[PDB]
Amino acid sequence: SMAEDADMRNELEEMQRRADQLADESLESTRRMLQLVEESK
Amino acid sequence: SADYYKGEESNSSANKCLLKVAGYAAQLEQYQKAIDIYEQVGTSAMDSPLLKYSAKDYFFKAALCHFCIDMLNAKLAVQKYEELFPAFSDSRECKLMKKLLEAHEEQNVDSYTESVKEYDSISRLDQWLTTMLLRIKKT
Repeated sequence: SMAEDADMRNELEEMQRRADQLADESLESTRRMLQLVEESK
Repeated sequence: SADYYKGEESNSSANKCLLKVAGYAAQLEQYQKAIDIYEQVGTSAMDSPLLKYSAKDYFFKAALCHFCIDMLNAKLAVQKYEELFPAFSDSRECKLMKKLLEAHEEQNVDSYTESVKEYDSISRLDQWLTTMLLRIKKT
């Protein structure tokens, strides 16, 4: 009388890597491009 | 000097002389002269392809000068200015003053301050423009 094994509930897909600061950096460059393009006119 | 230049048939300098005269006059809180000179310069430069685009700045200056008169006609003035120069809508100045008027309609100084701060951050403002903006704020 030993509770038999149980099937692994399932998989809950969840993926997180290095986006935060990589895209914040990406942004800081576009802003400066915009400023320069504005300045030229 | 401008009258002499006109009498000498020497153009392209009377326009700048009148522009500088209007810019100086607006300092002393005299709007009618400034409005007339700015609109004259704008209509003179509208048909010139070289200065046609720059005419938008003159219209914006005139609108700013006309803003202090009263909001009721200022909106109409902006609409009229937009009507004669529909390309004026492309310039960010139209939306800028629209947001400023929206903020002022309910004494919401926070929105106007935010808009002015954003405009300064994106591009530097002139001393005369900053003075006019602060004067409008005092309203």
